[PDB]
Amino acid sequence: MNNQKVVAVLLQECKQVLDQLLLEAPDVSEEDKSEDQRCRALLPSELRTLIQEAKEMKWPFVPEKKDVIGAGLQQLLASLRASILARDCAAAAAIVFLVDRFLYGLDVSGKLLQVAKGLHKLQPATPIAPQVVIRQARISVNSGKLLKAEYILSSLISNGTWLYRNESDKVLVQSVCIQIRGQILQKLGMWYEAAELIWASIVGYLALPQPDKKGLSTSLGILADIFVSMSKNDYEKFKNNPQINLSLLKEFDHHLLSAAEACKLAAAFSAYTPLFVLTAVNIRGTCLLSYSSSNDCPPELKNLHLCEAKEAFEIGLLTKRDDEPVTGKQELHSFVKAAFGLTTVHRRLHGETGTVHAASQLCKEAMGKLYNFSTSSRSQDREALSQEVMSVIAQVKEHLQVQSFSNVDDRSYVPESFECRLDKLIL
Amino acid sequence: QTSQEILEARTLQPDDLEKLLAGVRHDWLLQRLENTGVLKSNQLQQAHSALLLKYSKKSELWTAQETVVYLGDYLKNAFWVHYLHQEETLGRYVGKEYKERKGLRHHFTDVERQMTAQHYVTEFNKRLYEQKIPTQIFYVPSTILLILEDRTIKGCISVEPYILVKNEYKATEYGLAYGHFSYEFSNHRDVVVDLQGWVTGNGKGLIYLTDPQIHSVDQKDVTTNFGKRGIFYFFNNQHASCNEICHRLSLTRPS
Ligand SMILES: Nc1ncnc2c1ncn2[C@@H]1O[C@H](COP(=O)(O)OP(=O)(O)O[C@@H]2O[C@H]([C@H](O)CO)[C@@H](O)[C@H](O)[C@@H]2O)[C@@H](O)[C@H]1O
Ligand SMILES: [Zn+2]
Repeated sequence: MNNQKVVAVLLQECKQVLDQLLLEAPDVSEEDKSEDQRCRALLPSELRTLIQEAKEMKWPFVPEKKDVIGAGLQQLLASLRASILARDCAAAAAIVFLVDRFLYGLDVSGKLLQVAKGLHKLQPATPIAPQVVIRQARISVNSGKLLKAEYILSSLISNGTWLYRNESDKVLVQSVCIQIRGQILQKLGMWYEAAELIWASIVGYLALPQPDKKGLSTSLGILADIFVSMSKNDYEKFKNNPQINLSLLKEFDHHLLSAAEACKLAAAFSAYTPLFVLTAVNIRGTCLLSYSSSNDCPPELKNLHLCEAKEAFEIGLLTKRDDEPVTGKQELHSFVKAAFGLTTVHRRLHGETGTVHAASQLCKEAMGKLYNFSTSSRSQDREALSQEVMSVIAQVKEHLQVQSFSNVDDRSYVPESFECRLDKLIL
Repeated sequence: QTSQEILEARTLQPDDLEKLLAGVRHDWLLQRLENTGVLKSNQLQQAHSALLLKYSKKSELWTAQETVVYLGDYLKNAFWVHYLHQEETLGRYVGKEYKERKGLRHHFTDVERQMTAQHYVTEFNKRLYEQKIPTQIFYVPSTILLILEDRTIKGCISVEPYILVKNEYKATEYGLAYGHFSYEFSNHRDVVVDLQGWVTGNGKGLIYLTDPQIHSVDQKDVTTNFGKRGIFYFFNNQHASCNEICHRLSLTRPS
């Protein structure tokens, strides 16, 4: 449920697994082995199969296919604590594996990884899933400890062992690792080599028997940002590199345009997850706003690219049906950003008209409610203000005539034009 | 200047706005906003239209983007701000009004020096990484927001992120090595020093750059600059010797 609770319970988990390492003399108790059986059976016959699948190493990453984890988080955490007191470290490490991705969203991966380190020190024989090893690279990158993250990723790719009943599983891990290595080079500003690593991660994802669309989406989005930061010389070298055979490169002649195309593919490979559609098309709209006002845009093509920017921001605004909840600050901001991006496109096409000013006023109003959201603490507020900025966003779509698109797939947040991909990615 | 010449200076015509959105030479921007006067203070607890201005040391161009900025409360003079194009959307940012009577051109020159310092931080951090040194100098220049009413410039605020035994090397050794590196990497024309002295760090491998000052052989614009005197004083009083980082990055003594 709450960030601060999970931290407090994960910290004890660690401090007690630290004591078991010293105290040792595995003198459990009948109350310990009972309370383990106690807490594991409360787990809904559902999470229990998940723990078993994770126990026996069915995948290196938990499949997405969670509300399961979010609901049973309190139970999971109690069973984790009891599994540890019973010195059942395989079940504890399976539970850590299962809550890992959800707890990254809670900003408590640090405490979780301290539990994972404590289980491994208590008995080095315990598996520890690649996802959890990679997680410690992720928070090292987020911290600016870039060398440490590389060491982690290196030790994962070679050298107290986890193994894969599959060959593709090993290349999936290497692809995610290579992706994060690309993000490291990106943090440092080494745009070209970042893009080579991000490209390698994409080739890998595409080589899987079933291509990892999540990975392709997030690598295409990283590639888009790298294209935006690239020098024109960086982009020319990458474009004429005989080892890169990406349709983005051959089909376009400007790094902003390849960036906007990479964002369109990122959104499509994420067509069912509306938050990453919105994120991707906002970057797409920004690229096209930048390109269409640059001296590189043919004057006769200016209107065309601005209408592409228009369409992108609109898709973003359409990722949420009218009166439907929005929870996080990031998604709230992204929504205000798409509304002002749409308003800006109309401004660039038509100047300061009555409808541009009215829309601009609406964006300021939403901006105020968004800042009130980001400076609140009581949950009633965050829920009530979020409604208010979403109420204003709905006003903006109605005011600027945001036409819904129809797509054959009922649950795709991306138009049919976006979805031409996969075989068309590498030509 | 007449009243009309001040009205023309504070009003971005569509042609002006088009140049700004494409990218504009530093000399052109300084000329275009020199005779603006003092802009009034902006209303707090309110959202405003703004032009985000970014300078690029590579292209030597200022590029404008339209954005929206909320100006919040005074910090218990600095105030909270939140704008749609801010780098860390979950972070908090702090704005200050620019109302010095010496003119807007001093503020833009200041931000160009900060981009020049930041350019050397980036290159230095790449060299640290290449040599397997687990530390980065952290530095982020302020951004300029031009508050607009319609096409009329109403205000100018400077925005900054709210940021308030590792061993091997001490923060001062990193800071002086950065200054030595900035002298080699600029081909013996610039030296960057911290006016605060690398006192601050954090719980990581981050050493903070707070107040960069660039002693330079070149002079351009009206920035106060110790020039060649500063460079000699650096290599003879502040970085008299050289440390292990200087040696790992293969820096040599000059004159
Ligand atoms: N479609 C997306 N577009 C943009 N960004 C996205 C998208 N999806 C997630 N992100 C963000 O990327 C960060 C790590 O996301 P996770 O926490 O889920 O990583 P995790 O190791 O558990 O899962 C693995 O993730 C791999 C992905 O390539 C990420 O490496 C897959 O290739 C593997 O198949 C396996 O699913 C996090 O900030 C998340 O918000
Ligand atoms: Zn030296």
